[PDB]
Amino acid sequence: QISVRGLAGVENVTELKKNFNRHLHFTLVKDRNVATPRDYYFALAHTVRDHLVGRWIRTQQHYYEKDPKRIYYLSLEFYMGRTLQNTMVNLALENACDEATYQLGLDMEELEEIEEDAGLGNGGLGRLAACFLDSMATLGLAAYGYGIRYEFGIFNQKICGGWQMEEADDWLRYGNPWEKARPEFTLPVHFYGRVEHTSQGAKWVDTQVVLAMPYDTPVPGYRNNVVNTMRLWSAKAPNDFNLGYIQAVLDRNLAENISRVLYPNDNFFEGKELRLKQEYFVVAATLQDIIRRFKSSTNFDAFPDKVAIQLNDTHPSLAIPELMRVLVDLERLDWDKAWEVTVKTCAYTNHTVLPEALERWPVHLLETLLPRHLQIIYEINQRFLNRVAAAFPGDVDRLRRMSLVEEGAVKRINMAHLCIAGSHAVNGVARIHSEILKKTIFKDFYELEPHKFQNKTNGITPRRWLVLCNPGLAEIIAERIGEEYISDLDQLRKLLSYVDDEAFIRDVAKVKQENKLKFAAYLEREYKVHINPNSLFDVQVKRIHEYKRQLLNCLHVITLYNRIKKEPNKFVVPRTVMIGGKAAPGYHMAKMIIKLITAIGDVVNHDPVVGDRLRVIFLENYRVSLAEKVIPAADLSEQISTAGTEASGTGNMKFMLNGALTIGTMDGANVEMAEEAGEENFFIFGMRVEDVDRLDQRGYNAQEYYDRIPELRQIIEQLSSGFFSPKQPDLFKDIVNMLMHHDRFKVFADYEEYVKCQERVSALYKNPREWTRMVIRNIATSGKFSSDRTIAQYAREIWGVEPSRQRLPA
Amino acid sequence: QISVRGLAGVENVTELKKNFNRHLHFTLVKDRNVATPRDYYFALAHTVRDHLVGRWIRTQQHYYEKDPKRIYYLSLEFYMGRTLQNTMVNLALENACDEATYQLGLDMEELEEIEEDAGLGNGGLGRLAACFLDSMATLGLAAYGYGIRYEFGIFNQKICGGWQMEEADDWLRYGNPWEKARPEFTLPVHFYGRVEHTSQGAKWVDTQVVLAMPYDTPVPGYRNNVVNTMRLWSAKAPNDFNLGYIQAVLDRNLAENISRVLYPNDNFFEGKELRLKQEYFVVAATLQDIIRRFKSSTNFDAFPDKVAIQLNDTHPSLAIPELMRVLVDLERLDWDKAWEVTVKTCAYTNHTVLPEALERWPVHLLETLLPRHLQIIYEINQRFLNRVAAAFPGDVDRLRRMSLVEEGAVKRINMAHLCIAGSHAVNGVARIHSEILKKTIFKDFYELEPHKFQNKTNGITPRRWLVLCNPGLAEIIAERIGEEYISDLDQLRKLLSYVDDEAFIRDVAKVKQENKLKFAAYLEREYKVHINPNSLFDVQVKRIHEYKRQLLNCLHVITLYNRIKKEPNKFVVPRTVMIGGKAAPGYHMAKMIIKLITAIGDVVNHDPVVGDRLRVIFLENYRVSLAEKVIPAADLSEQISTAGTEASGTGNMKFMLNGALTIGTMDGANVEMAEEAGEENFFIFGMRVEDVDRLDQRGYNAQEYYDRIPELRQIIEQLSSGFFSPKQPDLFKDIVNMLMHHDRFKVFADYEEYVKCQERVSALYKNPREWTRMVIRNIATSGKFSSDRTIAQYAREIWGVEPSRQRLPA
Ligand SMILES: O=c1ccn([C@@H]2O[C@H](CO)[C@@H](O)[C@H](O)[C@H]2O)c(=O)[nH]1
Ligand SMILES: O=c1ccn([C@@H]2O[C@H](CO)[C@@H](O)[C@H](O)[C@H]2O)c(=O)[nH]1
Repeated sequence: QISVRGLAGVENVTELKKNFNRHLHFTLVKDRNVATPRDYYFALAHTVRDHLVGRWIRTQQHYYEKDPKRIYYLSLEFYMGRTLQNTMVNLALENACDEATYQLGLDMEELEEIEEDAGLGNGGLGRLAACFLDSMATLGLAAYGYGIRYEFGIFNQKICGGWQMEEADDWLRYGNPWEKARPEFTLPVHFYGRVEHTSQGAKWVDTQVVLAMPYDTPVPGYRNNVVNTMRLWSAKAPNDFNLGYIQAVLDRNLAENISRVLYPNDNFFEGKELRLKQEYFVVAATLQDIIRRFKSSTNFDAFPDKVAIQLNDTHPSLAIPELMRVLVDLERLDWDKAWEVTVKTCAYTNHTVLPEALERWPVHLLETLLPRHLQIIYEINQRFLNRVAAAFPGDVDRLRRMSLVEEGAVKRINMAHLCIAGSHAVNGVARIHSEILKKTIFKDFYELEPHKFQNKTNGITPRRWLVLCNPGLAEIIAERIGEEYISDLDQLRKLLSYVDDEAFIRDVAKVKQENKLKFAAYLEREYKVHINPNSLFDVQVKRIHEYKRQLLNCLHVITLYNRIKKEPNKFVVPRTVMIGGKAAPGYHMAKMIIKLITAIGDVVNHDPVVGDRLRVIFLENYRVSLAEKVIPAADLSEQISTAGTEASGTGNMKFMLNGALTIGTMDGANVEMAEEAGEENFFIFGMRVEDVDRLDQRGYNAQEYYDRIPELRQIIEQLSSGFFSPKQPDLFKDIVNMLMHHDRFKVFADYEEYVKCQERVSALYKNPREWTRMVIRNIATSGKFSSDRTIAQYAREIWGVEPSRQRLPA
Repeated sequence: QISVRGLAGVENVTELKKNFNRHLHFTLVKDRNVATPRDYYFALAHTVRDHLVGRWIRTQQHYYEKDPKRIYYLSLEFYMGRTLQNTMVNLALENACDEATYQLGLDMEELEEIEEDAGLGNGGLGRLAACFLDSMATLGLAAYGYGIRYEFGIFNQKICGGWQMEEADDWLRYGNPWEKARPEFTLPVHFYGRVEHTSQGAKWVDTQVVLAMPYDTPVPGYRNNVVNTMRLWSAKAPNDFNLGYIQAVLDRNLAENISRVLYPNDNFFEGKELRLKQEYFVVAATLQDIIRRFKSSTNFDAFPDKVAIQLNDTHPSLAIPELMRVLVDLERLDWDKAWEVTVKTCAYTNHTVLPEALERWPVHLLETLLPRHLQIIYEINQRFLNRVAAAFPGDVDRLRRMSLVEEGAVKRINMAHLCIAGSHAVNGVARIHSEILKKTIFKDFYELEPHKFQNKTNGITPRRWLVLCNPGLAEIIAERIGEEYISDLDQLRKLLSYVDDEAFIRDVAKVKQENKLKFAAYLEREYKVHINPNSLFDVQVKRIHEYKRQLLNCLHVITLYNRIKKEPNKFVVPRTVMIGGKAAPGYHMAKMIIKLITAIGDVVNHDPVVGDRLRVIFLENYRVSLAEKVIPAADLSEQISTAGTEASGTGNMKFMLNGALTIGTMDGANVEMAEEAGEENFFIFGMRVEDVDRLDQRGYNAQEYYDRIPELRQIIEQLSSGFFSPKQPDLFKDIVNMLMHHDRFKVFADYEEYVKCQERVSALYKNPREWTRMVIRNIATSGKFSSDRTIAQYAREIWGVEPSRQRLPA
């Protein structure tokens, strides 16, 4: 049908059809008379999988022969989504499979919808890891993703009575055709025990053993025949475990619970023992695997030349003392040499400056669970603080500020401080964020070792986030400038010479309209909700958090409703306001925000005076597969975090690439986005970081805004009196109290400028031609935000390896 | 190599080789340079599996078209062993695969040894179910095996310091290529709750739900292209289960524990709640599946014409009140009609008369777990006792004896009484056993309904138990009388005309010697134990139980040792005494018996005066795969249970078929075996059932034997004084005390006759030619003990269906 989806040539189509029928028969043990759509999905998945393995085996043998430096990306989250379409796109099989299935009498899009998301992440940090794996394979790097194979990923969100309900994400119920279990490469992981000092060093003894069994998933590069590996560990009890009899067997569950479920906290640290076990489990198993592979190439001087370990946040921070443990206790290297190797091997990426999100583990937990590691951490700290003391003599407060050990009621280890001390590179994820790190929370460390601190602005993969989710747009772009932009997104700049092209303007606006119609149809079919496809699609999708200010969006929605009710017969640009995202099960305020959004919808959507001019919909169960649907459909992207709180954002980049305009604060990557497109082509509003600082020094008084803004006062009075909850009048008292008395994120302070800016958006939407021209200027300048650019920078500036676009033999 | 293993013809060998390489590459994701023997096993297993599926799909579609009466064999145990060789034998693929692997540079026997046993059973009852499935498929019956897919089967037995140690049988660690998960056919099972009475009947409400997910395993018939199904249920928690958050997800384990582990009790009832849940789980899921399949052929009058349910012991006895529940509560049939259908559908097989083995469930357990079923059981009992009262007016003690409800400290339900009341047929498993049932424990029931009581003498499959485990013997037999005996074992009678054939005598003795050499080599390679292959191989392999009298065997061994030590320079027929079998983890006496056996070995095997004349070896980890090795190697089969205790035995039949002579009591199937071969050709000794009864009436006094038999006195004095345990002199005090004061099984009473009989065995072994001629007379008359005969009798006399040897189209 379309050119970007590859060739459907006779030979391939015939061969795909026969392999489909073979899998249906031999693999699924079904015939055409009893097969369901799910059986057909699996037959297709197995057929596409076959095409991977040949390339998978030869990529890994290529790395063995050439022995390049290996990159190990350690993460507790890999937010992968669906794999089928991504695999077809990267292998140039999409049109052939589309033809093959059509000839078998099947609709491939229907089959694609049967696949479960691999929801092994919470949001931005987890999705970044997935985009990174794609880019590393596309750039021909010898890279491995290492994590945990959670039996249950992020919970499925149901909305009941306007409230969030959680249910288990049993994503493995029907099997996972993409993974290959590798029980032969099972490795032991140790917990608890005690430290014994002998004549020849320390020994960690009397430990409890949990086995780590790896499952490998292929990661295909974009049309380069490279297939890398994501290896995820699963926890297994040893066979002599607790070995009355029946109980001992049932107790195996305790060990295997380590890999059972993903902790659903986003930007919030929960100091639970099971989480700590997960963190060590991934680290201990991964490092043994790394060292094994290194020895199979004695002398650890070459270790940093052959190995890079990237820590995704502090979650795998125990890699630092674990590497020290192995080098010192097991390989018998002296401390100083081991430390040199460790530092040159490890690099750390920070993803947030929110204090409640920083990992600070109680010493008493580490003492019991990992007694040798605590000893190593203390020694690291002592030696590090001796360096600080020598650099800044007599600065006693600096010593306490920089210590890895935090004193107080309970002593804690600051894992971020551990990561900086033990890494040769520390990076933030957007220019403003990296500057904030150097100026505020890691200022002391920057002053000691300025060379360590870098920026690596985040990106997204244009494969999943353009070609896959928006084939209509990818096609009209390819018609003008060719296909090379898919692996060289900077080429999109060539589209600036089409900004006054009447044909292109019409096509861009046409693709958006089609996307909006398709998404409007999805909402009817799957959720029985009705929307006007002619309205402005105003969307905010991301995890529910106070810093992200879904509440500010809510206030605007209510302002629009109140203005309509005041002047009903006055014309307003029709809007469909869509808000979606999950709240952590124990985050009360976030759960209340979801209830507020649905409650506003219940009033607004059923007011006869409003008509089809304003609709408020809560998008249930937001996840990767849903993002691929709503993002191509959006007109307006809401990126309205309080300045200085969103480290980067990546959802922002997805919207820009897909033809939505952005309303946003000068926060995270929004700054660089506006810089690339031009500020005239972005809807920037609100306080800058400097303005937030000024307000904090003076003291934030929300009552001031309430007193001086009558439209804001009305909303607060409506919320308090029970306008949006007539049966439970005080339902939202907690929300009002927070807004009025303890709002960390200064919702009221940005309200006026936000509403004003939204008026300017509505004004531009009234002029379809000029709206679209601004859109083209956004898409054309979105090149910098490809994760291929990001990964190229990591490769050159941190890992010390060169990317390659050269094909491997097929 | 040998004719019975099929054709290895060019076309097939080439096609097997290419499919092997395809699986190694695409299925296992390996190349020849990294592949291990295990990878090669799996590639072969997948290759052979492919040949099953075509026949599997067409068998099941054949049953749909023809709509025959279906046979449902319900069992908590299916002791399957290994599947690869059995599949090759039944599909006539053994020689072709042997050739194909040889040409790939692989040894197939080495590959076969990598497969884990499917150890989903304890012993005889579990193995019977497996032989039965094989015979039902071979006889073309529309039969289904239904059970539980235990994550852990019977424990692996390690011997440490002479003591049994248990370890988890993690049989699924590397995967199971034979099974196919069927998550689409998942069914709900209900537990707990309460009973609600409405205007329109009873309702079972507020229940906890556990999901039952089926896994299907193919069961191939012997060269008839029939492939039946064994469906095993796995427990799964529902997704809203307990749905703080993390705990709710981890608590899913509680529901899924239902299918976690096989209870390791053999001939002993343990009234544990988890066991009861397992029993209902299998029954509830199975019956829904049965009814679904029946409706997809409204009127339940035809139900017994289209369905037979065979209960393997009382373990699935809840099928009776569950069928009533479904028919009465859900289908709204009147009681009397539902009862007629239930009785005509169900049949019950009893496997033991030992009182401690009978299932008697506490009413309070059933009240809480299955409140509706208890109500139905009470109603069944009331109506049944009204029939008894009408047949035997005024016989009040009969009423209490026959009641399904047993009064006492705790009220219990007698599950055996439930089974008789609710079944149209009740059978024992050997002629003597079935007679004992009618004369003793079920006398009252036999008097009420004589027509219900039948005998079905047990059998073994000659596929696994001759062709597979003893190809050498199968070949020499085939040379003379052809191949038809494999599915018509009665043809072995034709071998009687070769009893004076000098060529045949030499060949029979040659096959045995080769088997003994091969097994002697296995013991060195895998356990580093040394044995004399020229000695008489005296073997007792079976679960360790007091009734089986491994202790009587021990006493003989010690008698032989004492006689040698008394007259060292006197000639004795050299023996290798081998004893193996597992003890239930909480069966103290059985564990002590294992320790005694190893302790005797420690003294006997290292006495320089004994030399190579006497060896005592404990066979570690006895299981199906080990049985296939030791049985073809045996000269003497020990079947020495106290008369009236071994319902049938099946190990006895395996030895007879494989060229061992039998020393045994007139118990179980030994009686029919001796009848078939002639008593002159069996070594029968000891009390008959009548003699045991006489001794019980008089009172068994063990001291009498101790006082009058000096050789027995010496042994007891040796045991007591610490001769066999010098460091722990009183180690065996419990054994001695039991033997002297509370021996339920009268070990001493059979000692004299046993030792005398053993002398006659040794005498015959001195004459190789006459030993072998007696062997030929045994093998030649073993025909009756094919499970094909047994299943034919079930089919004709209980299920009301005709067996068929006709091939299905390939
Ligand atoms: O716990 C956390 C901490 C940070 N981030 C996000 O990481 C993304 C990738 O770097 C950033 O784009 C985003 O600003 C940040 O909140 C998370 O998603 N979870
Ligand atoms: O709990 C039990 C009860 C009986 N049997 C055995 O069943 C076999 C098959 O019918 C018989 O051959 C054997 O005599 C009996 O002990 C068991 O193996 N377990």
